[PDB]
Amino acid sequence: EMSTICDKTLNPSFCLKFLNTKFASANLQALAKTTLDSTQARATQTLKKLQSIIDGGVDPRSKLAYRSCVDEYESAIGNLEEAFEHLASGDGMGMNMKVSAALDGADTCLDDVKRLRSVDSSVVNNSKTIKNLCGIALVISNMLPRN
Repeated sequence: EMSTICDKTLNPSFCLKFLNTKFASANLQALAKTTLDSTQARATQTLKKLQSIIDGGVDPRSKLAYRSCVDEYESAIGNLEEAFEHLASGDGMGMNMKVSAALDGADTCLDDVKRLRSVDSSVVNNSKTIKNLCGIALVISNMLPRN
């Protein structure tokens, strides 16, 4: 669907590299966007939900862990958005850094809470789902051009 074009140029070799580069980049640019969004959405849901759980009241033990998770997710949501800005400036690296940070928040929450008696399913799943999502975004951020 691109060779059709390139073969008509006085320099197809150039064309292909360009059309394939810009196409790849555009593609990565889109997968990051969707991965980050899915991630941001789930982090936002888990964040409200934690804030709510804390509101509804829980034992001192669970309160503490759910409070640590809240701080991890507020910190993660900021980092995911920042990472989006780096994806935008084409700064895979800062993006990676930001995605890592976010991932660490999810992992730390996961750990602050996997030990609780009857943890909130939701918090747990979103936390693992988000670790997976950050995983993807981390990879994609590494494919971005650098000098």
